[PDB]
Amino acid sequence: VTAYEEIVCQVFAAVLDRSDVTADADFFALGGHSLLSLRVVARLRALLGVDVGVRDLFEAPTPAALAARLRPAVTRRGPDAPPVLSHFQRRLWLIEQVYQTRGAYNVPLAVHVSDRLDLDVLRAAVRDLVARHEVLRTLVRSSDDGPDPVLLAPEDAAVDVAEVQAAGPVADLLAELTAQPFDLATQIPLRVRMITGEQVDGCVLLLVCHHIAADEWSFAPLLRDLDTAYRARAAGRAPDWEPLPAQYSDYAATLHDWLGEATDPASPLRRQLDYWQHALQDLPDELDLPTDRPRPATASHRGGLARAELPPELVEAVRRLAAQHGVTVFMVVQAAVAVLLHRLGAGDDIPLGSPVADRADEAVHDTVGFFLNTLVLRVNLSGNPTFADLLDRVRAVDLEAFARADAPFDAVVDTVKPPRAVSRHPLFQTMVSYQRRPSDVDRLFGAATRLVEVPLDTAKFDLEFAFIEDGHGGAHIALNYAADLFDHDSAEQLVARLRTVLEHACADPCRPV
Ligand SMILES: *P(=O)(O)OCC(C)(C)[C@@H](O)C(=O)NCCC(=O)NCCS
Repeated sequence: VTAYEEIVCQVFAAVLDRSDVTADADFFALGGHSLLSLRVVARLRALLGVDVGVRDLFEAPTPAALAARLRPAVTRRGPDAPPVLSHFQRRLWLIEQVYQTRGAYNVPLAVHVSDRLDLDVLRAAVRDLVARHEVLRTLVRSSDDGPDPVLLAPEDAAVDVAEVQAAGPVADLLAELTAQPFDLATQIPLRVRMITGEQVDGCVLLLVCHHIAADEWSFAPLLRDLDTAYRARAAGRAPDWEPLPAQYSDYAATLHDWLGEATDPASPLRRQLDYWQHALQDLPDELDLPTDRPRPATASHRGGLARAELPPELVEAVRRLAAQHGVTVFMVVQAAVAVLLHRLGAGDDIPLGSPVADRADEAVHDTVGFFLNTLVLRVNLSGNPTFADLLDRVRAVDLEAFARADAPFDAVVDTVKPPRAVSRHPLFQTMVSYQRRPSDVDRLFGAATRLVEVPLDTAKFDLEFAFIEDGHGGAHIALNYAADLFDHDSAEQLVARLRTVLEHACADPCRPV
């Protein structure tokens, strides 16, 4: 859960009165001492629901370490260790068997490069990347028991690297290349394309992963390692690499041993599932949302992307509102989405799905893989509260949920047993997420680089609101909507209405919702 990490940073900043806190910034090296250390733990006791003392601060002086401190550590298995599929990977494989996703679970990463890269050096660098990260060369094959992992040896992993020439606009070409399907039984879950043409200055480098091998937090290590391997291979050498503290299979094995069996009443899995069964009792099948078309018989996973720019002064005001009320920026956005759906007539019981990263362990905090569980965050709006009251409700709901974040979403579904439809995501149909793009990726491959956004043609749910921060200060709200249900202009209006809710909440949070 990254939310613990963000509030620790928030408290460090308020007590040291700085603007310098990263996840690895040492509290004592930052000018903190024991007198202020008690102010930090006193504030953390009030925000988080947990006992914290100077003891914890001493042994875990950074936000990332303190967050993880508040289950065994990942251990490296032997060189002959077989691959292990996490429950995350099994669920994603299962989705691709039930549905025709049309690439909805591919994730793009596109980088504008001022110089055209060398294709032979790039292909060699991708081989180094795939050799380093076993998850990038692990196939999934169907057997009578179910899906089984197949780890390709580095010499046997055929990388897919090619140059493509843009005829029309590159933006639509990026989305087209991104949506191409992976055969997970025969192709490694990574595709690399270098887009060139006379309308593009330099090239656009597009990495496409299937989510089975990468979440959005993998962007930074993917770019960092690809950059290291490219510059090394351009000088004619293999990269000088400190080996990985853990492979994805190590994390999956450690996690599954700890989780246990759902039939074991003492297992963490059963105990967390029992929390969710009670927390999701009498859950609505779906929310009454204003759509343009009824739910079709079959889900097409077609979608679009409506964007709402946020002025830097509004981004700052949302940050200050969160700090003043002791919540994260995500919690403010989550409350705003709940207000929005409430005002649209969805009722007082608003369940919103949200991805939570299981990256607290040092050995996986900055590695490549899929670590996102989906939690159902159930917001109650009865008794017409103020926005400040709602922020208190949302913090309570989120913190109780984050303490049971390891229950796999598919097990929670099978525990809650909701009425199921192939055209409707179970338990929730609106997702809210907070994302931060990599920083310091502006000078990769010895050139000038900048991330470029890919316009999705797909959607996973009815609605996904994302507060997305770029690596350099700015922020915007992206609404990924199901085209089956919503026209583009209705989505543009929805995301504009969310911005208006945020503006009103910052201006005066003491007004009822
Ligand atoms: P804080 O760490 O800034 O300041 C406390 C102190 C360094 C001034 C010091 O006087 C102190 O903590 N002494 C207590 C340490 C101690 O005796 N440990 C208990 C285990 S025997």
